[PDB]
Amino acid sequence: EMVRGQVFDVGPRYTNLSYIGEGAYGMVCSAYDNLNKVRVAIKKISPFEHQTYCQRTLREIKILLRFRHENIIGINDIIRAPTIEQMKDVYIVQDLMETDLYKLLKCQHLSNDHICYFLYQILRGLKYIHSANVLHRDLKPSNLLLNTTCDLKICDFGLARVADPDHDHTGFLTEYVATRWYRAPEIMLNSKGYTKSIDIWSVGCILAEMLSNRPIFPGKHYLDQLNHILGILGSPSQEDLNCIINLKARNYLLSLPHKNKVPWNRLFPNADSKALDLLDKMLTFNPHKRIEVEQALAHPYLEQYYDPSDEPIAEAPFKFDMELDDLPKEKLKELIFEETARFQP
Amino acid sequence: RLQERRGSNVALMLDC
Repeated sequence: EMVRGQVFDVGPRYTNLSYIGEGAYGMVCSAYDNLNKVRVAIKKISPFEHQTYCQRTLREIKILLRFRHENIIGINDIIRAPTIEQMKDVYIVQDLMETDLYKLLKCQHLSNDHICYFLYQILRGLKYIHSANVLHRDLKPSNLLLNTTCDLKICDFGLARVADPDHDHTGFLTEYVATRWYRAPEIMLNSKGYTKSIDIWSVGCILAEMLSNRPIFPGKHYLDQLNHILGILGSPSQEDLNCIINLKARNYLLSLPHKNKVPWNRLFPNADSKALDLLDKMLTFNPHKRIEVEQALAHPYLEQYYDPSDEPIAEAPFKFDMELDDLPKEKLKELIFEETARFQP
Repeated sequence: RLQERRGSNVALMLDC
């Protein structure tokens, strides 16, 4: 109970509180689970004054509680106050993970064997997420946790949405995110109607980054982002322009100077040819032509790991997304109180 | 380890 600043009262069960690396929800500590007798990871949350911090906290919890997969971080426990009135913070306990792809890419050159195995786990976890009818929407290196034995786990589902046809709102681009380098081009061109393919695009960016230790599209803003993308893929074909339904976005693209495609083998001369063929299918401008998670796993680059007899899917896909925008924070704090109930005495 | 399960012996190490 002592981390730079405030009350991190994770009760008697958790002690030996060390300080870890920032996630997105706030202060994160490591600790000893005196019940399961193992070190864990603990995240402190306090989002009740903000409608959106509440939305993200509730999404993350509703989804992670219902997912169970080797390549997806789980929630081991949730610590919160006895009554909805005393509840101001929320501690989410999860498996302690040694590092993440973001840290690793800053210090290590990944052999093709590492790249192959990391990419396979990312997709195996994604296959499960998508089989549940969920879009992660914010895949990036720091959201890919790893242990010392290279076991990988996807985390941070605060921005995830159920692919609910009957409703999907505008304003995702306007959300605060630590980085937009992994966002698919349709996110900057159409106002909504995003599909599972935005997650495959993010994975393609991560694969590219594993191949050279540098982000492939590091724009400094939406306009710059799209320019980096078009600078490598080349100007969209008339056929590609057909997937952009927004009038101003389509006019914006036709006002941009023509650009040729830069061959993948020119950007990544030392990369495995099969990895590049797969990269090309993931970083396809047109969302409909982009490779699907299941076809991706079946790609030749991942042949030594593909095994559909050992790649779990959700038994029951979520069919509806939650009306959390038209809901005042008080009703969110409320729902957050109900969802965390299963962990109270 | 998922990797052993797949029959991969390559000792994949991390430096950080």
